[PDB]
Amino acid sequence: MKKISRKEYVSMYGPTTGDKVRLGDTDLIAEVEHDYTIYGEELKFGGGKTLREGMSQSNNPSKEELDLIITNALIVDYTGIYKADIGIKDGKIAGIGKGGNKDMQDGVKNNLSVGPATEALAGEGLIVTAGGIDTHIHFISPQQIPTAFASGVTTMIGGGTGPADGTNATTITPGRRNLKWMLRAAEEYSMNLGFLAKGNTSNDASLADQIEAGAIGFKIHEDWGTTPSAINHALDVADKYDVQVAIHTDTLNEAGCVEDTMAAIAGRTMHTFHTEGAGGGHAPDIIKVAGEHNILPASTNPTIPFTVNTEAEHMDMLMVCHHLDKSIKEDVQFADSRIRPQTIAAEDTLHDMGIFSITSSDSQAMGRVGEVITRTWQTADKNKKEFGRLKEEKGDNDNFRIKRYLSKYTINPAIAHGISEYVGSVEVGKVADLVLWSPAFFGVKPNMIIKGGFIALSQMGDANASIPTPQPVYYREMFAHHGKAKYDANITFVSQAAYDKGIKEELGLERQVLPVKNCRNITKKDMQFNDTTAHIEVNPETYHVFVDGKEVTSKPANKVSLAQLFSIF
Amino acid sequence: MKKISRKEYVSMYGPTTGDKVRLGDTDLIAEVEHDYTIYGEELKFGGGKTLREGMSQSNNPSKEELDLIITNALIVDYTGIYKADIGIKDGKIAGIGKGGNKDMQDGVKNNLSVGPATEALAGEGLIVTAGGIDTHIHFISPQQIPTAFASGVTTMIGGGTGPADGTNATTITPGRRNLKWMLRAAEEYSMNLGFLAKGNTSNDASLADQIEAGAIGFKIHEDWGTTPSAINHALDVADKYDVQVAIHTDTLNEAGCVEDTMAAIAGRTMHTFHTEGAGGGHAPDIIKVAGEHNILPASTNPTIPFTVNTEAEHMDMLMVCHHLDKSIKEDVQFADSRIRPQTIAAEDTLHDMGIFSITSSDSQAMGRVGEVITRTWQTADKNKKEFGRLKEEKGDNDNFRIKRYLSKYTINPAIAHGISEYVGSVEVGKVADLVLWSPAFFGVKPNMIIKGGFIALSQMGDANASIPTPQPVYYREMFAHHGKAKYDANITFVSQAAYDKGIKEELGLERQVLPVKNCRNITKKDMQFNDTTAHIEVNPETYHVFVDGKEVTSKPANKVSLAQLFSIF
Amino acid sequence: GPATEALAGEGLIVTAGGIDTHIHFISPQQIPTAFASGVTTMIGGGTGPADGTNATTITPGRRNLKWMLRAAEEYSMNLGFLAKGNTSNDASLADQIEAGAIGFKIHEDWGTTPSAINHALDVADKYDVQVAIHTDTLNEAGCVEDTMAAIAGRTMHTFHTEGAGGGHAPDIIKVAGEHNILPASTNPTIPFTVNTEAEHMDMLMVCHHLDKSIKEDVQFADSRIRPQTIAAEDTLHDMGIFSITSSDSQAMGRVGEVITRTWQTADKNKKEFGRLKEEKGDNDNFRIKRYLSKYTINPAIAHGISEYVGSVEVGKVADLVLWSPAFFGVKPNMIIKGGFIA
Amino acid sequence: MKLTPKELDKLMLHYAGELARKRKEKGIKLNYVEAVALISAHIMEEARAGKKTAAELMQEGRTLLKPDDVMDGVASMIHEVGIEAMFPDGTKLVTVHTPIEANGKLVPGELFLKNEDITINEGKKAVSVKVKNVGDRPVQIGSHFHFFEVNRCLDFDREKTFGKRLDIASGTAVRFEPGEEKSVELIDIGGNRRIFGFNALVDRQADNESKKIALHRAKERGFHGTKSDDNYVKTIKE
Amino acid sequence: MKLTPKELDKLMLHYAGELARKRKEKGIKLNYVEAVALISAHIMEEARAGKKTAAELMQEGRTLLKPDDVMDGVASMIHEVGIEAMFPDGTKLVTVHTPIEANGKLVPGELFLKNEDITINEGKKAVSVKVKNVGDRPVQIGSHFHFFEVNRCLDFDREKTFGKRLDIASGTAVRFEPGEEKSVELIDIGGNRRIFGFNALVDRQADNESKKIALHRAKERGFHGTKSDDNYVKTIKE
Ligand code: NI
Ligand code: NI
Ligand code: NI
Ligand code: NI
Ligand code: NI
Ligand code: NI
Repeated sequence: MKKISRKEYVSMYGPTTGDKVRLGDTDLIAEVEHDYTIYGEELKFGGGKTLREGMSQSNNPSKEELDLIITNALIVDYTGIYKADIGIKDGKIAGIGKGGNKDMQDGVKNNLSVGPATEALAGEGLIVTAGGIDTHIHFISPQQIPTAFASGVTTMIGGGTGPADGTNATTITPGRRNLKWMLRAAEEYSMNLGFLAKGNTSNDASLADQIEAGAIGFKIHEDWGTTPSAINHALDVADKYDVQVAIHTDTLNEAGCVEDTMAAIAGRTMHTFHTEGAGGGHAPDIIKVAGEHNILPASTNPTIPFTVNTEAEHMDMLMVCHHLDKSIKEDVQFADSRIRPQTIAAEDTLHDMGIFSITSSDSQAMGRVGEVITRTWQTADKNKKEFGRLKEEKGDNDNFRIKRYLSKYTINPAIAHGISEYVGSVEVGKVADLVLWSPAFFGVKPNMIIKGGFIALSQMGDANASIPTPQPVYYREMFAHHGKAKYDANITFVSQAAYDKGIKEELGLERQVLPVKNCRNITKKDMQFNDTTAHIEVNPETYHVFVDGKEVTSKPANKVSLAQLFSIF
Repeated sequence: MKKISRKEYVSMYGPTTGDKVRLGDTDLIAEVEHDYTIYGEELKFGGGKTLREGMSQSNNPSKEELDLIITNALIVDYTGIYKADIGIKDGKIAGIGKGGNKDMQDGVKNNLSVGPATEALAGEGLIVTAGGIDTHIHFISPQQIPTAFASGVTTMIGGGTGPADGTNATTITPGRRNLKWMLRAAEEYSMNLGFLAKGNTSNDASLADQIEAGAIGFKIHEDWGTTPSAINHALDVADKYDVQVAIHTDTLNEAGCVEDTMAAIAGRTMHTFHTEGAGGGHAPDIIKVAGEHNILPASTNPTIPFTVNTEAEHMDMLMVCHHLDKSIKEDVQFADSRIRPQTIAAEDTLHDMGIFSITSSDSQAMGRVGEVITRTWQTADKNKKEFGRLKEEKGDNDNFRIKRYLSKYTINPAIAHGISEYVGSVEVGKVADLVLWSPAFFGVKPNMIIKGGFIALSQMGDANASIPTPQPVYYREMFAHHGKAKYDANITFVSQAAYDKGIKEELGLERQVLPVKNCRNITKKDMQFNDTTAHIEVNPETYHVFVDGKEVTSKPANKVSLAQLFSIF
Repeated sequence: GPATEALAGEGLIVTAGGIDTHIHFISPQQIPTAFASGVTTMIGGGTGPADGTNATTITPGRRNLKWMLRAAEEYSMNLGFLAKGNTSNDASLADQIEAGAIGFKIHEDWGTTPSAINHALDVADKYDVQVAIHTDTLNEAGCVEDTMAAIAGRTMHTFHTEGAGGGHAPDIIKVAGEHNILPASTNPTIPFTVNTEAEHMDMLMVCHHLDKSIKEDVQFADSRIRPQTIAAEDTLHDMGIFSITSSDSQAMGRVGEVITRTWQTADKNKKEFGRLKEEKGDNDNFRIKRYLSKYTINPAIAHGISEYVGSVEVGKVADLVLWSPAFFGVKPNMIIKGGFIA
Repeated sequence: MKLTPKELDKLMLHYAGELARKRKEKGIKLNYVEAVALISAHIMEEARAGKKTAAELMQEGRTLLKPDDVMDGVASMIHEVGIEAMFPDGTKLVTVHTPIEANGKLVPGELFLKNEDITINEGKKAVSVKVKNVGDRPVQIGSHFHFFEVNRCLDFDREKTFGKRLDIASGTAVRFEPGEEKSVELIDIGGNRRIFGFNALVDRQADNESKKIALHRAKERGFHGTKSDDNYVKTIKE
Repeated sequence: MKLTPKELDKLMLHYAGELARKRKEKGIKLNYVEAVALISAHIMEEARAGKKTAAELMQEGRTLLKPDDVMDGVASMIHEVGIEAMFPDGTKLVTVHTPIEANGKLVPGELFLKNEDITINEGKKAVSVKVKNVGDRPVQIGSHFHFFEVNRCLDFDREKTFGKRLDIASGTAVRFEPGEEKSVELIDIGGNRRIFGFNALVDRQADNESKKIALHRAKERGFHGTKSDDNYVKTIKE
């Protein structure tokens, strides 16, 4: 029995229970809630340290011996913020807890046994979160995938065939042959992938064929015609096949207004993209659907957080993508009904209130694929600066707000697209898609990505250097990124129907192929920490937003965190 | 929001948090520690009740829909004493918790979803424990298996070939051909089965062949010659194959005394049968090994609890099985050195102290296969009557003592024989071997046995009666006991080596075949609630037993609970 | 020829094996009991002594169907299993049929609502399987006419149509006159005796855990038993309104007494009303055929197996029962199962 | 003899009861099994004699064993003895309720309860609705039925009951006699509020938009107390 | 009742004994089955009464049947009746030894033996060795144990006992009480004289060359009475 000062203990093994750590350069403070360690029995790797033959590596290991163990990791998950060791076996998370050798240490369970087959990854002073999930990908260029990978995203869900004009507008992979093209192209990449089909048709047979061809759901986009008939048919087919539907509603109100669209949805599960409407949607009041029980409301990162440069940038961006002219009054009228700084301001507060549940990209289609996580944490920091600490906090920390915002890109999109049994959280039994963060760089620049239980990307110095640290340091592909190893580390998500018909063997796919499930029986109440339903009213004239009778707004930010301190460009 | 009196609430749904229930006719009091239910959302089956289409059975179930759910069950396990719903899917325990329909109820997770494919089993007012595990079976007659089944035992581990004299003495199935005989006979029965080989040889090749032929371990019995050479060889082979060794030591001290046997064991894992020594063992001091770290000490039920009739009964039983004569002084000297009411008295207290960790039978070989659980709870009741409530209790209950004694026949034998990843406890992921008890009959007569997730045995009235309750009521085979269903509900445990060589396909076995694992790296510290190591001294003259310098003894009981109140014979 | 075995039947009666279509598979010991009474086919549902089975003849879901189908390999009995019809999910209904069930049971304990009835009938029409119903005694979602509206003129097999075994209080028995209904009765109510009413009252108080000091439980019990409908049921059997006799085994019914109580009802009706007017001669041949059809050919037609079993006809399965006339209807001589003595 | 399995079981039961009666004659206090068997065998013999009705036997089964004739704890374990016996009019079930009275202190399985009440449906506000049964048949409604879709013969302000259930103990029920009028408490349905079945009046997400569709469907199908405004505007999916 | 298979078996046994007692009352001389069952049923009933201990029942089982109550030959066939009965303190085994005395001449299976003795281990010369148990625990040695490798607490001239066993009847044993001193006879082990096991002191062919290795191993492991000369020369395989 010896006494150790908290300072040297934290320097050796990381923060322990009751300690607090700042996240990046923000004002969000994370407090360690619990510790799974036995004081005096910590796992350390190095010369003369504990992780050695006969001390912490067992000479008589259990049969569930780990392949990889992450020691002294601070886990930031929606299930809690705590210190533990993470054991990885066969691409899954095998255990969370103490970890070590049962011959020499007390509290070691068989699923956390370190033996001669175990690799050691030091996590002391580091944060472990689940890999991010981006559910609004326009597959416009393959170069988006490495960019999203380097920011902490491990699953991309969306649609497209490339730089075609249909893809530049829509997240749609249309038809069986184009699905086959994209599924065979997917074998290249270090990313979990799933593809959305075209929902914009009234032909049930055409809808069903795309699902059986491997798509995990439908996208309904106004550029292919978002009409109530197509919405109704697509929802009927999706209910028969248990796949998700995403919608980009009619901004022009051509076939009807927002209530007509809700009537076409008819109380069935729907995932709405850019619900605030700058990215498209019933002008000016698409944002009202974010209070409905059957809606899963997502936002795209270009509108968060609301800043002084946001409105002009979005205006000029809209004038370019739609080829509008400033000398035409009708184009101006369209643009003014579309941007609405009022709804953009309201969107940040709705994220703080838990009304919006998912953050996404809309990549290269008015969105930045490498900035979903960064803009989510910028929004959290701005909201804490404006509204102060949340009232759901328990202690001098921001743990509740941290969980609320972390769920927006990890667990809620996974639940929304029926993959939350594989990815989305640091839980035992799930796929080992993990991101290592140093707290000083949290939310902007990760340390390394573990994909399928193996290291796939990391910061790395020059190959000729005597150690891995010296400059230049940038993100480089690791061994799970190469050869036949990438087939074991990566998943292609398909529908249950396509999986049952042997889509993997028919198309000769070497990646893991998994079916999505539980997409039709979820509501807004199934989103973690973002399950607030409310009556949202939008003023047709002033465009003001009222939630439960009270006006909701935020003020723009002239400076954000996690932006110019961390990037050269 | 309505108020419900505790009395009517408990009558409708069973005891809730803070309530206490008597176990059988004993003095042991169990307190419900926690409840997983949402008050007002309980699952009830019947006419006009909740478990109906659209209310608690989902019309849009998750894909992990349960096959069977047990509602409002009081779980008594080593992991705790609490109220929950148990969901069973595909022969495993799929979930423990709330259970119900996510469309109409708040706290329902996907693994506890009740849908149209779910069968309902009411557990309100009932106790659920894991199936018992008996690890000292002499396979003398097949009729032992139904007898142990009706008492709450779901796994039998032992050896034998039938009523042969070698089996009447030893739990040994000797050699590959006899192993094949017993493995093919096992296809008949509703019981998990595993067989021990002959360890009494100095030939390593002969030892290895038996393990590769399907045995899960060795028995070393003095009737085949318990010599240090055979012990050493058997332990070496077992360490190479990761199987357990059980030992019945030399009562005659022919090749050496108890310390010579411990020297032959050489600090390796060993499971000792009838460690107190009435069933055999170094006279008079075999009981001292129960304090060693590498020993897993078990007791047989004929010596517990110690009663006024115990000594004379054991004396006369010994005179019969060994064909001794009362007119021969050497036979008397052997008998007196063997029985020792002092060690028998000490054995009960050692069970109370956690020194002894496993209770077993020694069936039809001085032991009663249908009385392991009953005599365990009789011993617990006697110890509470004599020594009062344990000092490790937290509250006006006996929860700690209940867990300590329940571990002796559920989880500790499973850990000892390397099957604690399949059976031994009510935990998610484990095999659904469950026993339903009404608290008035707890520990003596169960309600029904669930085997492999299906009902295999239950109390049942006459087949021609209008309801299942009327007389005569006795234990009858259910549907999991018959046809090809019994092959899905039952496991034959084998060694990892035999499993890898396709023992199932070679012998044409239709039962599930599973390998034992983690047998060599466990010590006395791996027993739940029974991990007390101590220096045990036995007086060579007075046969008194001292633990850590203090004399340990118990007084005999002239009357026990759970005996004449519950049985006609 | 030389390959023929001889069985003497002089002075003996040969009937077809009985068919019991209301089995609660609560205990396997029911099967030998029904076998020894002359029943050779049992149709019903259940998984064992679970509370859902103690109430309903339902084998719910693919996995439980697989359990029971593999257990069935043990027994000397023709077996078929009913699935859960109490759902509004068409995919869940269809999966159970494709998993081996021969039909659906709709039971009020799982919720007999018009929506579930409508969906189950739609799926059954798509798969050509029978539907059996135990209607809502509490009139919770509607009365008997609402249930008939949900049935919408489609084929339905009603269990214990007189209603002591469950059903719209007090007028479920009216559906026994409809063209699309196959009305069955359970043996505890036939024949009507002096001990019937008190026995059924006390049985109801036990299975539903009712209390005599609660007026609402008494009101439920009185609306349920109705000695009037029980008395009417015997005459409706004599008139040919009721068409099937069954058991409701260990769920207020006796699996070894279907045939015996059928012939007791026939004997009581002949004692009260005399010889039927459809007789041709100084015999009871017409009445004998009418009552014999109630447990042999009519249930076989109802559950779509009347091309295999149900009658002594050339081409059919040799499920035959040998009776000595002195013991006819209570204790048979031998059972021939699949053309061999069982 | 042509004995059936039932006859063999009943013969075994009769001789178990005979053993119990012999032991009672010897002065031994009977245990649980002996008491149960003695009651059952007495009922079977009485029914064979054919001089008593089943109700008489139900009452007579309670006088066979005085409390002093059984062991401590026996009386509290025998709630009810059921036995099927063959009378001259056939097989009837005879059940004896609480045949023996308790005289000792031993209660196997005794429940020690906290005296605090349980608060069910906490956080749910209850509204009160007056309901009348204008039909001629009794109606009983369970705790988790969607009260908007109850029997159309019940009359009440259905609009106020949409998305609600009875605020009573789970698995209990409220009865409505013909002509009976009473008020009940309704709480909001929890979870995802996805109402499927019950009359097929909603079969979708419960909300204000679907309440109009439900009210219109209820009015078209004659559910009493339904007041959905005329000039109803249909949606694309109804 | 929840009867177990054991309870059904014991009920059958009780009524077999009842039949035996009825026949004995009628004056019939009991046969083997009837006598066994009568004794067993009496013991079970006495244990149920709870007024006697198991030892009392073991003595009482011998007074139930006089020799004149059974058929000729019965007494010599019943060596011991064992029966498990439930006392107030639980289940105990009661065995009655020679319950009935022989009175006739009929002996089923009677053995007619030659009066000549059997000479065992013929052709084997026996040596005599004095052995003392200096330990505090009893030691018992069987007929075919390699006497060189007995418990190290026994003290005797081990060199003279190498390759030998006790010259006693096969399957019998010699006991050594703590402090006891006695002489025993040892004969040479037969067959191939390949000694494996027993303490791992030889584990090879027995001969003069291996006796030196065995003596050295015994001395190193503290076997009393072992005098192997110092300056031991090891071989290439030890
Ligand atoms: Ni869009
Ligand atoms: Ni987009
Ligand atoms: Ni033993
Ligand atoms: Ni043994
Ligand atoms: Ni029914
Ligand atoms: Ni029924």
